[PDB]
Amino acid sequence: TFYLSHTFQRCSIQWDSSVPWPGNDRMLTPNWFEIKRPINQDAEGNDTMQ
Amino acid sequence: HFADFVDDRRATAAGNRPNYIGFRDNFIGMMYYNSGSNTGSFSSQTQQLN
Amino acid sequence: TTDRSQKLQLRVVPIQTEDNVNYYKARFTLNVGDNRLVDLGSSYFDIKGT
Amino acid sequence: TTDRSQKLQLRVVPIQTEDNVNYYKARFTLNVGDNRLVDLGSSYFDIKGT
Repeated sequence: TFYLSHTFQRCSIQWDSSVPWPGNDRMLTPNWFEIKRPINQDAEGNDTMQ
Repeated sequence: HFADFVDDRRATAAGNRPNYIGFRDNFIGMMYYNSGSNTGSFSSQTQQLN
Repeated sequence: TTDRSQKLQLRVVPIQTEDNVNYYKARFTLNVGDNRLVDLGSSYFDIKGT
Repeated sequence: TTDRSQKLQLRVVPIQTEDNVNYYKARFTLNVGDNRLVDLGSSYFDIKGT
């Protein structure tokens, strides 16, 4: 009955302490998973769902 | 600016600290090197190959 | 799925806009290279304004 | 050295420029035609600004 999912910013996964995931320049921010961003730090428009 | 402020005639004046503002050596920090979130791209046309 | 380093989701900014009282032209170069396939159901305009 | 009409330096201008608070994109089309060669050691961006 979770309620603390809205409080994560970053998820950086690194395989052998050298290889990121998913790597390969997949995401717009390829090195980690940027979950939430404050809108003042968004000048480039990477925010969904308003 | 100031160096001592007692009464309106009895103040003294020191010059401000010298502050040189210019670009870095070799233009370090002009260009996003090793920032994965915003990378440059050299590619041919038919550009699926960064 | 390929293994090679390939961008997964692409942002493209307008080439040559036009602004007047009534409308606002934007013109994009959707540059689908070789070895890439896009469905235009995944296409949307990400509008930021005030 | 050939005796035909062929430029030494090639001023090339950007295709597509993005400007926001954080960064500034340009995108170029270096058109290295046939029977010509370029070393990218000679490449340098020429920035004008205030």
